[PDB]
Amino acid sequence: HWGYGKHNGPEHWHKDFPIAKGERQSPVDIDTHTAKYDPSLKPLSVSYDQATSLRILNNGHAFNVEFDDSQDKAVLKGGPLDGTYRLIQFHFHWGSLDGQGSEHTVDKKKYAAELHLVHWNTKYGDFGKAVQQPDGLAVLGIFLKVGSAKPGLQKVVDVLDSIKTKGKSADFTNFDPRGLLPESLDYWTYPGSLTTPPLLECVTWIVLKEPISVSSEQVLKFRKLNFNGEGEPEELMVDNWRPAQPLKNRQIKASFK
Ligand SMILES: NC(=O)[C@@H](CCC(=O)O)NC(=O)c1cccc(NCCOCCNC(=O)c2ccc(S(N)(=O)=O)cc2)c1C(=O)O
Ligand SMILES: [Zn+2]
Repeated sequence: HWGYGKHNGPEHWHKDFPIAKGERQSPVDIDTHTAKYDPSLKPLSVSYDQATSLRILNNGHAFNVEFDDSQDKAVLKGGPLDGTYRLIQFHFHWGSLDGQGSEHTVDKKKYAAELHLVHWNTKYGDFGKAVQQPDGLAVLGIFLKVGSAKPGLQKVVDVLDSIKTKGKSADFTNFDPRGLLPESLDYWTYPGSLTTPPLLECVTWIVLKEPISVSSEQVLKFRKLNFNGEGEPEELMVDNWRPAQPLKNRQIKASFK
């Protein structure tokens, strides 16, 4: 099945998911000079005060922290969004080295990792129906650079040795995703897709300009995870990022002058 290796990685995905060559694929390079400030964007609102994490899971491609999305608790609204989008999970993409790992790039610059907070449009009732819609999802993307430690990440790092291999999951309650956000909510936005199969074109991307800093030790712990399941040959979970895809007929808007 699909992955990030030579024989099943991004260059192969189109054979099983032809939308991989579609008109609104993600990620993209964000050319900051060609992005245009949009005064029509409303203030972005990230309201995570009532967020309720449930579990953390190694799915063979990344690890997901999943949330209870059965009520309006952790919502994203404003900015480019119409209505309310509810947080369902977050995960990261990262590299084998600090010089790569992000999916989006900024003037071709790659960050060491990228955090994706995944939300679904509440007008569609749940995530499964939302992924049948062109405005079903909103993903808030946050770049990670290696520097000072991010205290709010440490609870995630500390649990990773319990989910080393594909299929392992662990209870993960009371995690506050607000500890993963940078100071500024300045962002770029554009219409795109999931960055992993099935690559569905449902996403309003909101990519924050300001990276968060994590320590080398924190990202090294991400790199100890495994793509493989228990009892299979060990393949370190690294470089689980899709490269930038063609912008085609899209414009990137900036929330800031
Ligand atoms: N062999 C099959 O059956 C194919 C046929 C080919 C096709 O027609 O597609 N069909 C699917 O595979 C499929 C089709 C439609 C819906 C599906 N399930 C729900 C959508 O997938 C949810 C899992 N992913 C995420 O939630 C996610 C991914 C990336 C990001 S990110 N990095 O962008 O933030 C954020 C969230 C699936 C599926 O079973 O997967
Ligand atoms: Zn992602």
